[PDB]
Amino acid sequence: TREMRILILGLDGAGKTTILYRLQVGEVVTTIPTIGFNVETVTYKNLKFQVWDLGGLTSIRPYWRCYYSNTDAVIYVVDSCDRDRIGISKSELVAMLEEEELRKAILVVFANKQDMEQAMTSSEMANSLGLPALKDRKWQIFKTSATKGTGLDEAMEWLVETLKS
Amino acid sequence: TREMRILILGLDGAGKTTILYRLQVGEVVTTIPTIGFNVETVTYKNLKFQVWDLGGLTSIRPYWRCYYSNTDAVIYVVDSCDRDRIGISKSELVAMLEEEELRKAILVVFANKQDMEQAMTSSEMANSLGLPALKDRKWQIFKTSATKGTGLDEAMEWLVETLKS
Amino acid sequence: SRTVDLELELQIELLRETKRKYESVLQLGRALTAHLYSLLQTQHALGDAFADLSQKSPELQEEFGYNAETQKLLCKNGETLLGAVNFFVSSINTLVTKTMEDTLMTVKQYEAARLEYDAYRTDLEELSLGPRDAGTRGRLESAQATFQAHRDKYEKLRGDVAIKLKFLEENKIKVMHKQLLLFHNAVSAYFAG
Amino acid sequence: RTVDLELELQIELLRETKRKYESVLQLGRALTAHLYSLLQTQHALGDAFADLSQKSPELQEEFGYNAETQKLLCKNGETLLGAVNFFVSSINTLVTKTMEDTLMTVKQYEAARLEYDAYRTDLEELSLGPRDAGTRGRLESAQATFQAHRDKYEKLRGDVAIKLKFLEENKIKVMHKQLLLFHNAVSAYFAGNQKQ
Ligand SMILES: Nc1nc2c(ncn2[C@@H]2O[C@H](COP(=O)(O)OP(=O)(O)NP(=O)(O)O)[C@@H](O)[C@H]2O)c(=O)[nH]1
Ligand SMILES: Nc1nc2c(ncn2[C@@H]2O[C@H](COP(=O)(O)OP(=O)(O)NP(=O)(O)O)[C@@H](O)[C@H]2O)c(=O)[nH]1
Ligand SMILES: [Mg+2]
Ligand SMILES: [Mg+2]
Repeated sequence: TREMRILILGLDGAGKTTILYRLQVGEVVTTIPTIGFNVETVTYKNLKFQVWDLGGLTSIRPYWRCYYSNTDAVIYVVDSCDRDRIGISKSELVAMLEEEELRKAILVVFANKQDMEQAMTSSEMANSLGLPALKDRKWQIFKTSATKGTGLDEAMEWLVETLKS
Repeated sequence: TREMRILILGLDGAGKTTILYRLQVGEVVTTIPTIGFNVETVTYKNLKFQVWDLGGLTSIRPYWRCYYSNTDAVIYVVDSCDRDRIGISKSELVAMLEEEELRKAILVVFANKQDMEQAMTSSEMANSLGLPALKDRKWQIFKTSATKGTGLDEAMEWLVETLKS
Repeated sequence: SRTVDLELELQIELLRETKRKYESVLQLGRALTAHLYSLLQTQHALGDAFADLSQKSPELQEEFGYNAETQKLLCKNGETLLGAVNFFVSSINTLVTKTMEDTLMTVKQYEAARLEYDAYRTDLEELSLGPRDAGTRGRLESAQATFQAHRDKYEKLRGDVAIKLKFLEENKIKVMHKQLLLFHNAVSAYFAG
Repeated sequence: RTVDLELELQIELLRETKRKYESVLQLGRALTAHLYSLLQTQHALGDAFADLSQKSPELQEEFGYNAETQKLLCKNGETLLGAVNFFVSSINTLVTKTMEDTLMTVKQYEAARLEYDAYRTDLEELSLGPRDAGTRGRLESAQATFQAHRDKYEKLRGDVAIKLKFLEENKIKVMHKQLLLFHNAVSAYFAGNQKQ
């Protein structure tokens, strides 16, 4: 019943800001690259959220952790079309999860941009992120399209219901 | 300090309605014959006035007396440039002052249309109407023009002055 | 007895009904005016806040700046409309609480004479079908005079009402027209600015 | 010194600008409640007029087009109310979630400063104070515990600095977009009424 905190994280271009305003108004909006953060109060199935969407550009990333305090769940957005950089995404994923400020947080990976033909399978992503290695941590990886809208509801459903238990 | 009831009376086309709204909004307005009455609340010298403006057409002259109740003063307007109808103006004035619901009523006579070239002198009208031959009635006659604005403040100040005593 | 009183009570009814209706319009009108009054005072305060924030914050100054103009402007115009609404209020009020009240002063006297007309109509009938004696023939005649006396009172004031309704309806329509017009024009003028 | 005071100044600005964003907020919500009222009455005055229009065609049109306007003004104010509220909600987020988040760091920076100076006070007292066969024991104690609380302060002076820069960046973006959406909404209202 309390206002819960969500962080949207991932590399520049994943589709972070688009996930947010999709959550806010059920729509695609125009976005600019996020210099710092966007932050909006959002409600989904009678559950108040304080969503912090941080920028994923290289110079921004070392400061993500200035915002990990009192976080209930992390939406991890990853470009399904960016094989070259998935390694970096793992680096950032491995790093953040080691922070104790995040110990009680639920992880929901958004395999975004799945609407594209070339898009990676969830399986390739799951290995490249090293998710099978994550024990003692409730997580999930969903195939989403922030522009089309597909996957988003199911992912948030799982996120809400798990945050209630 | 109490609200006073004023009746504007006189023959048709004398300028009764022009006067009314000149006392209300200080302007010259376009007017039509008053088929009945006009009524406005008018503040002057911090004194409230319920002002009534009855039409001068023969049709509605014998019905003036219908509205004589609770009248504090009667402003009787007479056209100064209407020498062919002053005899009519007198008999209707006299016939009014014979009424008993106007016992306390203060007579104020407006010699209207003084801005006109052939306009009568204040003297010759006053004699014609029979103002000097009146028993137990406070009367005063003033040179006025609703088109110009002359002789209104004077007339109204005298009118207020008398009601305060 | 007559058709006039039947047609008159009908119109009396309609006058009373439409009075309360205008008092509602008047009520709601003054509510709106007070509403508008509040609005402008806030608009002024918000204009000045936006204005101050514009002068202290160079990084955002244009954004607060033109927001401060717009609020300030809206009150300046509001303060104008507020006047017009008020002028609508009092004019209607004059029609309602003064002009027609004058007619109702007379309407009551009309009824006062009517009730009197009937109580003296009874006396005449109670005596014309009662017993006879010294104090019957003499009594019916002084009933007749008083019956006829109040008849005259009733007849005259019936005539007087018909006049005051006839002159009300005309004047009512004038004021109403002119006010419902200067009301509407004031609303549109407000947006025009 | 000037790197420290330069920070305190920045905090003072934020503390000053928070209060001013709250006033704009008070008045904003006051204006929405005001409008809400003004709207409800416009419904009532609308309906009232129409009744007079139909039931008394002595003056049907005079009463007619007023009820039209009063009814038109309702739905427009209804749209505008949504926008003002949207503005209220979003400003509430900036002022009472985003601002505060940085302030919660400001507190911890101020508290870390308090321990830094305390342990600093202590080390120099054991430096200026009396001597015996035990002072050196607690001298090295006072050193390590000053060295630590320095780093504690250093770490948090870093944090506040960043949050403020990241804050300034966000606040600009939000204020801008929120202010023009507020303005554009006021436009579309009068224009939405001008069209009719
Ligand atoms: N085809 C497709 N395009 C998407 C999808 N999600 C986002 N995009 C596109 O990706 C671009 C970047 O979106 P944005 O949300 O701003 O990315 P970001 O993760 O916020 N980047 P940053 O870290 O720089 O803020 C936009 O042009 C948007 O149209 C998706 O699911 N499919
Ligand atoms: N020169 C001049 N013309 C006047 C003056 N007052 C009225 N008039 C003229 O007389 C016209 C009618 O005036 P009005 O006030 O309507 O007269 P009234 O006494 O109301 N007529 P009624 O009794 O029939 O309603 C005006 O339009 C104007 O042309 C005045 O002081 N000077
Ligand atoms: Mg972004
Ligand atoms: Mg007239």
